[PDB]
Amino acid sequence: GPVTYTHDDAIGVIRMDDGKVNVLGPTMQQALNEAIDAADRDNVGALVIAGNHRVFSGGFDLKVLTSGEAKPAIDMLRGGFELSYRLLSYPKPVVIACTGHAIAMGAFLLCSGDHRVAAHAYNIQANEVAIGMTIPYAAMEVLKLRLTPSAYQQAAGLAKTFFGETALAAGFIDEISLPEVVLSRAEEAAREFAGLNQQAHNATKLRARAEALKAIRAGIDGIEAEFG
Amino acid sequence: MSGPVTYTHDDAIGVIRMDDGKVNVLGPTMQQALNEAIDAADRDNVGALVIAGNHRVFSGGFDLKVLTSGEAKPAIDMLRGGFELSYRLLSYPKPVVIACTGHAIAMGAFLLCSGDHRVAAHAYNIQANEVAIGMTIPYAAMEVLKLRLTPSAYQQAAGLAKTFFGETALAAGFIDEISLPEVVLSRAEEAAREFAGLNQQAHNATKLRARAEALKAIRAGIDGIEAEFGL
Amino acid sequence: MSGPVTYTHDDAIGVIRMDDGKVNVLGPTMQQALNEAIDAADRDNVGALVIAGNHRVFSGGFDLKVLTSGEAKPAIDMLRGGFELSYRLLSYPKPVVIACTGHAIAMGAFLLCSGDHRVAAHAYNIQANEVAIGMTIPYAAMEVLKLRLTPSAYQQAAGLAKTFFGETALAAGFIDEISLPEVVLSRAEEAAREFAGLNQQAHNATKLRARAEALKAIRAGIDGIEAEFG
Repeated sequence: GPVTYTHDDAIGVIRMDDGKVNVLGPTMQQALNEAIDAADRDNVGALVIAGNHRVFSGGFDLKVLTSGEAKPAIDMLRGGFELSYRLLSYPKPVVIACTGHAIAMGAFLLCSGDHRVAAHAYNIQANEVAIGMTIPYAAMEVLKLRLTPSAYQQAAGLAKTFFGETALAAGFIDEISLPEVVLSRAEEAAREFAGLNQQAHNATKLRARAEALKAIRAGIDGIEAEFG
Repeated sequence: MSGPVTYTHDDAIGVIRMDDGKVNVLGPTMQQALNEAIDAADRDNVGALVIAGNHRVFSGGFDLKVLTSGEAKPAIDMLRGGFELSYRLLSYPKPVVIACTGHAIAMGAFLLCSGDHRVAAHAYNIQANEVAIGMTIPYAAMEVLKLRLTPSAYQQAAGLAKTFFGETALAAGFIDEISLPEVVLSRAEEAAREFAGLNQQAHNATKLRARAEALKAIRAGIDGIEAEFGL
Repeated sequence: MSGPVTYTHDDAIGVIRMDDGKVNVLGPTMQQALNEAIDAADRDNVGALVIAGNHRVFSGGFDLKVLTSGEAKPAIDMLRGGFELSYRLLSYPKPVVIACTGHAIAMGAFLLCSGDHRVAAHAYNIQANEVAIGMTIPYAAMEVLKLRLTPSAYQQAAGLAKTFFGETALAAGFIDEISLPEVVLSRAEEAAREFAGLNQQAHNATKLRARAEALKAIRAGIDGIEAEFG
């Protein structure tokens, strides 16, 4: 499978590896939702999402997006932004182990966790405008939730690439570690966050995100308009 | 036994220094003394106002015993008066400088974020610790944090009870300036004397345009204090 | 003598340079010359647009003589035309690069905040000095400031007339890149050429999604300009 799920009495860990660049297509999206389903059933104290040794995620399957029937593309875009909503509204602390580059939907997923760890050399970019695509509204709201006002303008309108210290200052990540310890740090942070009071964490995080979550929902409902 | 606030002033600034001999808890006595000191600064028509803590802390926040035990009315009245003070400082017609002379925890941090310019030292921990101790951050406090913190720091400070100090507190938007611990107070007074040179009328008008929506949301949070306890 | 604005272009970018021989006040002449220069860039359909100041400033802001004395109409018309320029640049369908070639004060700073990418040098003061000289920042300008500054920088820039320079201006959101003074303009041109390589239709659509709410509020501030004078 393209997703591995492991857990203990404290945390759950969901690791993406399709042997390539972790495209968020239907297979990968289904595997992720099934993994989060398990962590829901297992009632983990916190949850880690990690990529592979090559990338965090290169984003949506560009073949689906650029050719063929609109319905597969619509469903891929919807399921991807629904995952973001699911993570941004997750009742447990969510830690992202950005184990490689995070591009476009990979970057929006990166911005869907409570704490995000990457290494200095990992490029983070919403490259839509550079490849001829308009960033969907649901994606804009996720970016607006995390980036500084000025980084938001450059990331979206200019397809700007961030890495390490500039990604940290921009609000794309929360912590920098060495590449070989990105995952262990994320697991370690997840354990710390599992020690927070779960009920107060969920109530407070939803207070910090309620308006953004509603706008993300309207963006998901309006996905068809993004195709015309 | 004497009051927990010292007020001094000259022809330019007023200085309000909290010291209850402990951690400057923001209980009924401290709130009353603070409001009385600000009343004095209003009457004296100071050009700017400094709020400072003591040797140990800026403020450790509300009295946790009142919050976790007993009748809701003492708890409700304490939270309301605390967030009312934040409203008062955030809408003060003169520039307000915070001399963060120690750690600022929970309501200590929300008060910290209620002044126009905030000076702290490298080792002073700044944290809204509510989530770590089983409390949901009130709406009035959420609005204060959102007014000043960067988007990502707001998320971590509130949802993860993250602790900030010095350069990371500066980067987060919890403070505006770092000084050595022994010059935090003199630096804050210096800034206050500079800010008193601003045009007061334009300062008040402009700061209120910069805060109108947040203040209204802070007012709504103060009115809904009962909802934070379950009515 | 000459006009206060120079417009030149090639097949990729256009460059607009402000130089009234002083501090580039955004009075009626400069504003008209600016709008005419942007009109030319529109006709030429440039891929990206550079706005630059002179060797002394980016711009010192509005004409204070117009603002502080005489009939209200010249002042109102000046304020409106200045914020209309910010609206025009913030909603420009091409990438706009600001070559901040000197200090940028008050409306100069608000204009600086109207481009997509902002290049300055370390020594250049960026400041909305309104409160220090007795003026309330108009609503339209606050919306421009709020679009770009971090929440805390916003509070200090507006309420405290805080001055920003280099790394502090960069961290605040007043600029996006720092260059040595003699390369501010050429670096801005280089960046503008890169940005012309973006997909124009996606850049315009995406930037308007990032700004729609602020632009609506800037329009309301422009409609309410008379209320700023009473």
